[PDB]
Amino acid sequence: TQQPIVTGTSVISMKYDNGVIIAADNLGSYGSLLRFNGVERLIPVGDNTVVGISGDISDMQHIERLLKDLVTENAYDNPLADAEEALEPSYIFEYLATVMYQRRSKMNPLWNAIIVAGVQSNGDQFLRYVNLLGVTYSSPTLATGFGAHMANPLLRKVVDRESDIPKTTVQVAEEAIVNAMRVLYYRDARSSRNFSLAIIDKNTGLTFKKNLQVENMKWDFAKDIKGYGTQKI
Amino acid sequence: GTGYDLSNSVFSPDGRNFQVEYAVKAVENGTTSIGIKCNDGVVFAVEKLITSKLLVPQKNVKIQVVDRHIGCVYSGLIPDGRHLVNRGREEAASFKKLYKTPIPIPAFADRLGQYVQAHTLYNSVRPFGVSTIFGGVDKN
Repeated sequence: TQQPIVTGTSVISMKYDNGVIIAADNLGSYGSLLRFNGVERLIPVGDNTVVGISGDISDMQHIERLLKDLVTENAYDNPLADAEEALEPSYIFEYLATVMYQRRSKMNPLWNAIIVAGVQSNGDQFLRYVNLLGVTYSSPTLATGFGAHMANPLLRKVVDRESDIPKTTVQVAEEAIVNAMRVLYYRDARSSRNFSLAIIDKNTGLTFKKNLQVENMKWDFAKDIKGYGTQKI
Repeated sequence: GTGYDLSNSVFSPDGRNFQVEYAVKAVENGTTSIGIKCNDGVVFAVEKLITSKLLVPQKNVKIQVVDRHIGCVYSGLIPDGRHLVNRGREEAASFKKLYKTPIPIPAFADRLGQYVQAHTLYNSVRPFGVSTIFGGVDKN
């Protein structure tokens, strides 16, 4: 049994017609103090998988080390390590899902909420969630912590069910992700303006975007608000 | 008298370990392999005896990788060579876990060196029937 010390907030993701999009901000919160600003919380595994981790940062860096060892271990005595016998998003998830459940059963959990985003070798979109309890689920849209309350309602307006996936383009999907990041910056007190975005497509491959900022904010209406009830000036 | 060659960790009257010398005979019998150090890297090459046409070409890989920067090739008893690489991979992972940086080649050379030397200290273990050529690029 432990407690989270340095934490990372929401990880938001959705699937479109040709692949998946995942995003997470670059913040490392120390309670109420926004201590670290150069923290990458999206970890690319190979060229077909990106792992988005929220929660405890020290535990995140441990999982980050485990994934790098998985790539090293897969390349051992494997002539097709970059072809047929390459690491699939489903292989990477199932391994993590096994670890998360084994740790909670020993009463020493990895204090994280993880979303594995990627594209399978046959072109299928992969998007699955796993938390500290080992609870696993798949959905057209996935979000951890605070995003599960705010980003999910916004992303489900674009893709409500399975049939809405082939109708959704990269442009519409990314716009919904970028908009959700702004809304999270509006209402989450543990969120940062700077964020990373990753697109895994079955045609263009992996596109990792760094140092993105929340733009087009509405703050002008604040000048008209004075007092809390009866104050006029 | 005689019989100094029957047990592993036994010194002969002339300060030799015959069981180790017999392990060399297993290497000399095996397939030839080479390593060449160039100006900024290393190149490993090995012969692959085609026993029959039934052997699938380009499949029975002999050269092995340790970590992501070290390559190993060996002559003699192939299963013994695989066991040494299995140990080396664990040894390289143990180094990277504690020290973060990938294991240096002279560092990795001693790790295998100590492990093989250990199999000459006891009569309950058999010496390795392999000579391993290995290397790679590190900090310097």
